[PDB]
Amino acid sequence: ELEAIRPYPARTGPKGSLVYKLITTTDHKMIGIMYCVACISFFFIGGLLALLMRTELAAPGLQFLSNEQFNQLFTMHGTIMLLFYATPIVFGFANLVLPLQIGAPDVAFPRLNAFSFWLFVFGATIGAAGFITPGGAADFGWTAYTPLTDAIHSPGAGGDLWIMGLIVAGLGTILGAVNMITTVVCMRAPGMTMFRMPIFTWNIMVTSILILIAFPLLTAALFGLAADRHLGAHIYDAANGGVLLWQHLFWFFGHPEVYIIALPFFGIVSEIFPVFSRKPIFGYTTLVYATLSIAALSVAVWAHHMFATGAVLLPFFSFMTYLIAVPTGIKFFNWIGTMWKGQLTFETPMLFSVGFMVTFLLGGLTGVLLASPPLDFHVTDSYFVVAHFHYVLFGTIVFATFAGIYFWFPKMTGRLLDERLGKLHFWLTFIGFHTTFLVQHWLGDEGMPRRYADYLPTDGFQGLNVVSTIGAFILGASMFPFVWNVFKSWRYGEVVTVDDPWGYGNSLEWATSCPPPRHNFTELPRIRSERPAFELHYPHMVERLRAEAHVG
Amino acid sequence: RIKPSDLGRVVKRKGQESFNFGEFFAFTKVCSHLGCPSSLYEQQSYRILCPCHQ
Amino acid sequence: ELPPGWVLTTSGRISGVTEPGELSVHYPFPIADLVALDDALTYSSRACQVRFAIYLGDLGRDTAARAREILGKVPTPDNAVLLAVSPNQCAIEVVYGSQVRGRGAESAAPLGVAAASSAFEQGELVDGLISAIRVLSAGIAPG
Amino acid sequence: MHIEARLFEFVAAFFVVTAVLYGVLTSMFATGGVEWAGTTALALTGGMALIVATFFRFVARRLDSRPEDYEGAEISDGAGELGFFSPHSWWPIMVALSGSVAAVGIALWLPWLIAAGVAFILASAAGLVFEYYVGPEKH
Amino acid sequence: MVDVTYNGVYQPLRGVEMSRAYQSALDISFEVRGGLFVRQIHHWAALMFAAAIMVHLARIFFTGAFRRPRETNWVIGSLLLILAMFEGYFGYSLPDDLLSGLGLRAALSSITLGMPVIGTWLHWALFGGDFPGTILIPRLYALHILLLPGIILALIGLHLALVWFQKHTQFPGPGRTEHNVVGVRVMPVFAFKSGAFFAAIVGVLGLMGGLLQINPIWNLGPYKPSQVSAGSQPDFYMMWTEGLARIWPPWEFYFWHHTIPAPVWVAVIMGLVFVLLPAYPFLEKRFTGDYAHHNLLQRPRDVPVRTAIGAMAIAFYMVLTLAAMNDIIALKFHISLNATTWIGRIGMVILPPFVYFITYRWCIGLQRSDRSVLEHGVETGIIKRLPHGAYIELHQPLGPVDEHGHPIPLQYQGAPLPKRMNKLGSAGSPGSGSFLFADSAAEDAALREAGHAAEQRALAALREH
Amino acid sequence: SSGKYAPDLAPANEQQILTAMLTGPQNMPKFSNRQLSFEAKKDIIAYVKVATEARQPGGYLLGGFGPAPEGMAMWIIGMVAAIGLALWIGARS
Amino acid sequence: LNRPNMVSVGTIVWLSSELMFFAGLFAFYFSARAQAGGNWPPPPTELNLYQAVPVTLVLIASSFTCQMGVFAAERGDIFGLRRWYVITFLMGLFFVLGQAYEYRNLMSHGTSIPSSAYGSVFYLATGFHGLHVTGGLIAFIFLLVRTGMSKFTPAQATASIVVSYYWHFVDIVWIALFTVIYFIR
Amino acid sequence: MSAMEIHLFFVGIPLLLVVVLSVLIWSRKGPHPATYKLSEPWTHPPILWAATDVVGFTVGGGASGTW
Amino acid sequence: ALLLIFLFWPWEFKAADGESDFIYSLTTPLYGLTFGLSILSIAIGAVLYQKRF
Ligand code: HEA
Ligand code: HEA
Ligand code: FES
Repeated sequence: ELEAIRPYPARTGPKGSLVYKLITTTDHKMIGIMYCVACISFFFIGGLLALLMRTELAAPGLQFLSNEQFNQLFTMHGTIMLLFYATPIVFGFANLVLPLQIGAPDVAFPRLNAFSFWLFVFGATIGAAGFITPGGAADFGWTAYTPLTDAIHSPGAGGDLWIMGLIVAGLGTILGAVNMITTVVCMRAPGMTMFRMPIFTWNIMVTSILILIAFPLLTAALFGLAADRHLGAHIYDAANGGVLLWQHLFWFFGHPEVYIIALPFFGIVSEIFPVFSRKPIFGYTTLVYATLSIAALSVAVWAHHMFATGAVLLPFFSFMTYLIAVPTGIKFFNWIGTMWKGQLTFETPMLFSVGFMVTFLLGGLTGVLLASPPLDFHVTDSYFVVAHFHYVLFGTIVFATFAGIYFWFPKMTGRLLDERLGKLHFWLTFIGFHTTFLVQHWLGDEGMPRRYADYLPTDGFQGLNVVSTIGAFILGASMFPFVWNVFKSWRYGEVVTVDDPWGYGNSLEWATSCPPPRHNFTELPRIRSERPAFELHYPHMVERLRAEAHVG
Repeated sequence: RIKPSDLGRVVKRKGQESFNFGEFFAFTKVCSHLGCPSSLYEQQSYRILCPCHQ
Repeated sequence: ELPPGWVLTTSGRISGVTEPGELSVHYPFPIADLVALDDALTYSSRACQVRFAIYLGDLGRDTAARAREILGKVPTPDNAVLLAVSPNQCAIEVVYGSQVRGRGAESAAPLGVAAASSAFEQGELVDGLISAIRVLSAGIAPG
Repeated sequence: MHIEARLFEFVAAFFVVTAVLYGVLTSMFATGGVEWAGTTALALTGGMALIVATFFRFVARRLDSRPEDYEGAEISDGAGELGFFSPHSWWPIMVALSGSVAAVGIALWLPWLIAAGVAFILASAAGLVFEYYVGPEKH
Repeated sequence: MVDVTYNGVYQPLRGVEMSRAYQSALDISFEVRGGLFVRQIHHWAALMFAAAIMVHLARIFFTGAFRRPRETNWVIGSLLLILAMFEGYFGYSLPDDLLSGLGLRAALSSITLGMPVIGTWLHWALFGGDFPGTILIPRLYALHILLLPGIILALIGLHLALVWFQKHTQFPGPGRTEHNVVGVRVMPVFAFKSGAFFAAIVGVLGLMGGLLQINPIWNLGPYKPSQVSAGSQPDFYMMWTEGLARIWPPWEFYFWHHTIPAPVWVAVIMGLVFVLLPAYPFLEKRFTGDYAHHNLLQRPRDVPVRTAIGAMAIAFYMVLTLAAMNDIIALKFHISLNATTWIGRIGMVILPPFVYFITYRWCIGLQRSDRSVLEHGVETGIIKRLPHGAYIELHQPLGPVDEHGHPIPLQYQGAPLPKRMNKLGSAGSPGSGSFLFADSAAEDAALREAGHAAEQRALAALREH
Repeated sequence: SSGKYAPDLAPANEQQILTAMLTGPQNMPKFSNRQLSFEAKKDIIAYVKVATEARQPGGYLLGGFGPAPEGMAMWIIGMVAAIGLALWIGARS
Repeated sequence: LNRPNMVSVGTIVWLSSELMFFAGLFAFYFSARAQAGGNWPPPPTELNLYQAVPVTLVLIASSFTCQMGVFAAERGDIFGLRRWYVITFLMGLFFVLGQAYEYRNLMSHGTSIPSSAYGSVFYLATGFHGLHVTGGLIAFIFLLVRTGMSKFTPAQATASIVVSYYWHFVDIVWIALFTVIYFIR
Repeated sequence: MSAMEIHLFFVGIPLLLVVVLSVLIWSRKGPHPATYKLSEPWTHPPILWAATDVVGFTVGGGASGTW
Repeated sequence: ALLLIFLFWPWEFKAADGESDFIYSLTTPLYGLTFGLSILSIAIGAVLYQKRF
């Protein structure tokens, strides 16, 4: 025995070991890593945008910024957040784990993955390059209503760049979803059945289905808008019904654009619960049924953004939305029943999950409150809905993304992040977020609609904005400890070679070496249930697992 | 011919106080940079542009 | 006997797991210190083109015999210099290889042994090993 | 794969039900009568799911049982040679660069640059297609 | 340069005082059958010449053929480049329109008059007094037709003779060595290919000349000191001088009744650029301490330092050239003129090190990839299930194989190697049909076996010898 | 300089041309009928309409700019076709 | 191995996305059609029925020839495949020249893109169809060039088949659009 | 307002909480074991390290020592 | 074709807006097109003959 091993692995590696490999790549894992890096960078850009926002909004009156710059500013903030961070991070986690989760040696179309990645990067660079224009980028908000987006108003070049960036990003997303669907449907492990795969795969495939259902309509809409702007095609003229038509189509596309960014991270939290709960998933087939029900009905509730227009039939869409509320509650009940009466250990990923369910609970309560038409007749366009979507979107995406990173960092790099810095980061982000985004209900229900550059000293709320600014500034510096921890642990830190650093893992992923070689596999175990690695590592526990599977 | 409205932000270069005449200045044309003639004047910005090298 | 968590696979590879709250090295040394010694080892091995190994176990037997028995575990025993330290019995030894002879090997063992021994009385061992490896690498000439 | 076909046909049925209900409910009790905008989208997404399920059923009805479709199968059953996969390559980044150039051209109205972008797109597509079919140089 | 009246055929230019040379140019453009075609061909050919010489110099610099045996060839090439650039500058100035007049006025007058010591003497000698002279245009015409073309032709003949006597280099290969040359003889191939290439280049010149309008002087006007506009940015092979003039900060020195203007720094920079071009081989040979003969070139990825310096130079030239096109950048793309000027100014300093480091890393990575593909067989892109549960690449060995089936490591000889299976003969040469109808099977089989035998015989003859 | 630019006169119509000169819009020098004769305006608009609406007798036009687009065209068309013909005629080894 | 073909499902979902793109186009067209009463087409417009039907017959004949090429394709014959694909390519080129001539005729008699809403929506609907037909011709050219440069493999047959039913989908959407426009009106 | 007496809150509120959390958390104990002491016996199992840099049993020397 | 177009083409200036010429602008493009196509076809024939015979 007495095997010879290095005291440490290579910190950075040999010189010039990243550039050409990145350029001429075919590996899905590093593509997902690049996705994550680009998402982090765009998150930083938008975050500094928002910090400039909240420091301008406080101290009533125009201190150092003009109105048109402010308008362009929330245009860019909303666009970057909605269509250049979450959508690429979805495909990032896809490329990271989905071929690994299924057990497939490789993706269906390796070329198409790099194609989509580079298309998205180029589209983001083109769209974000509107600040160099002396007239600036587009001035309308991300809603992009009918009459302000024609040639008559906003004739600057920013709108064209915005539209083309959106088009390129949508095409890249379509190609990525097609790749994911093909890889899932065609390739699979030989002993693998569709009724035995982790819930994350079901969520990602229904998400890709919704992608293919939704995105092309945006492409047609933006082609028509560009045709109107450059040729005067009279498509969206006020003399016609284009005012209602464009809104109908745009909302029909964009409401699934936020429903697509919830299911995969629901799957992420669903697969992160059992490893720390030491219990099987709760309501497996029920979870699949609820996911399917959400996916199908997530497309016929688009009109509930039309309450203020008063030209659509209210009760039908109200009833549809109240129906779509139930399956989310079913998912939540499954998650909470999974961890009931268990040996739960408090580490960074499950703490982030706890914050996730807290924030999502509050956001869902606000949303189910929002569904009332007469209530929206007073609370629409106020800060109440602003807090609504901020709560839901941030609480799911940021928290689940950081939890998944904390989870799967050893799988991709073979190193473990420090837990003290993670706990400090989680606490500081949580404190800042519930401190800066709690009071806007009080500011919102009373008169203060969204997207205002100024107000008057006669009205109150001269201190609520101050509290919001304090909390936002606190949240702004909370990201730095995470960056320092990641940068330190990428080269230094604890090195793990034994499989499954978080013991009692599942989802077939913990049966291979922590540094995954090319094609990701050298051996395959038996497939008998949804926890194959767990049975492999503890073969003496099969009889007990099969015996008490229906106690209830 | 400058607008008679402002007539208050001029500088009257140290040795040429009386050279100007009301709404008249009569500047030369050969630019001192390379000698390219400059004929690009904006009335609102009071800026003279040299087309050869901006 | 396949410690809980370690299971033999179909091939010769062994898959092992660990409780999340624990590590997989259990080395009672500072991280930066181990990084520094590894850097010194690598930057000396690349220059000298000779494998160098460090052993910190006990040799409660004939030290020369045990040390020469261990050298077989080197990937290339023919060209390698092994330094072994036994803290319990205070044994410091250095051994040679077949190919690494006449390249300053003889003129390096006494100096490195003296340096390590002199650096071992103040309570530290890692800096002593670093100094010994540096002086022997300087003594060793390519050939 | 039959499970996937069943799911797709269920989605098609749900889309058809939603489309017909919306159409009949918008025919009456509407200020503007037929909406004529969302009805088309619902109808054709239902048609999409219908044709996809039909293609899957046609594939299913003329195919044998694969090991992954048979529970209890062993690993050596799937032993064999899989499809061809492209190793390290760099054409897609050039294709994406050409596409970005074309997008920039169609952004700001410059017909010469859009023509150049179209030509570059054609060249990049040609390079992508022939990357694994050009033989040795004839010399 | 005596003023005359047009009274020709172009109605929008009738009855305007104008120079005689511009009238002659208009006559050539409009009143002679096909004259405009010929002059457009001439201008397009001059641009072709400039681009071709630039590309050839770049390829020579990359291949590293400038070593001890052929240094004088490099010096002659530098002289050729400088003289050709000056001749091209004198080219577009004879039809003294607003564009040419403005360009020559600015460049020549400002640079010559800005000389610190001599200054006015050179300008007065060249122009015969003040800037607008009656002898300037005839002198420029004579210099453009007689002295520079003859000197250029003689020097080109000298360069061709030198490359004829000293045998041409060759890339490393299977049957290539530092004491022999591999190629083809003259009679059956070499001259015929040269003639075909000449015909093809004349064809592309004629086509693109007939399609693209160039220098529409009639749209312009006769040169006068009082007319000026955004018309700037002369021909693109001396555009770097204009960009350097644009981006330079305004530093000036004032001592006793004297003043040195900013453009003197531009003159110093262009003179140093002129000096460095022929002096590079001496610097390299006295820096690296190499005094060995070489008949074999090196592939670009082998030498990182020289490639990095080349990237340095080309990036500097590109950023300087694009800076001078600032106005069109701000026009076509709505960008601030001052912002673009500042971007160019800062980039001239900050961009070079970034691209230098990036290309150094790129060359190192290329060398690493070549070593990796040398170590193992080239990837076939095929995976196997391995019923025990593994996945393998199934490398195709390029030569000797050990007892284990893993090919033994080869050695690098500076020779290119295929990176794709289809590059080597695996499966090709489909049926003998032309486009719709197949041929007899015996004929196709005979053609296939004959081609395989011929290629194998050629490869064996090259490898053995 | 600094943002605003000079628009192309292609979409300009003669009445608006004369009126715009006489009006003095933003960044444009205002012109009085006293300093410029009416015949001068007629000649100016006649020349403007003739110059742009007349077919260029030199083939395809290249934007009316200087030689920078000409050099771009040389680099993108002449170079590409020339190197393609060189590769077709020559061989790689 | 690989009882199904991943190229098949990939092309199926890609055509599904394009079908939703045409769904969006149909949504643009049908909107505001009822907003005009009586003669909702502008009088300065009159569709030529004598020229629209021939191009539809051309396209359906091309689709049938493409199906014949497929039938030649599943068996070991490449030359008949090339002949059928060349016939289909020529037929589609004739079609393309057909709508180009129709385009030239239409604008010459009033209605243009900036003229009327009906003209704009009709032009927008037909332009994407024409562009996709041109893309299909490009795909034909690329595929036929690929056939003659190497050996025959099932991958080539898969590419031919997927291009074939992409063309069939193009034919179906074209006939649907024709029925919408020239018949229902 | 831009007054310093009210900008003090915006400046110092994050720093005080950051300091409190730092002294509460970072001051705790990490899982890294302490440095091995020479007086303490070598309870750790025997360990060896190899450079594994050069890519490609007989004894020709020896040494000894007792500190 | 080049010989014919050189002999019998209207090359005298008549360009204006009163009459639609549409032909005077097509002299130099036609000359260049014919010349380039002729000599390029010659070069293509030469290179093909060399490479196949
Ligand atoms: C990630 C993004 C995200 C998510 C997940 C959601 C989730 C929900 N949203 Fe939100 N929404 C947006 C982003 C999001 N939304 C955006 C960006 C806008 C407008 C953008 C713009 O116009 O500027 C918007 C606008 C918006 C409006 C219209 C506001 C306006 O235009 O005036 C409404 C109201 O109908 C609404 C409702 C809901 C509901 C009911 C949910 C539900 O999914 C959540 C409810 C979940 C719960 C947790 C309930 C679970 C069930 C139970 C626990 C059982 C008990 C429940 C009851 C009491 C019945 N959203
Ligand atoms: C995922 C989506 C997402 C995310 C993560 C965020 C993150 C944040 N948002 Fe944003 N926001 C939206 C989506 C999002 N937002 C949307 C959709 C709207 C409205 C849409 C519309 O109306 O048009 C909106 C609007 C919005 C408004 C109101 C805009 C308006 O009404 O005028 C405000 C301010 O009250 C705000 C604040 C914040 C803050 C403080 C964060 C914080 O969470 C961010 C913390 C991050 C950091 C601050 C990064 C740190 C920055 C630096 C330290 C960079 C420094 C380093 C460099 C120099 C490189 N957001
Ligand atoms: S002469 Fe004025 S900028 Fe050159």
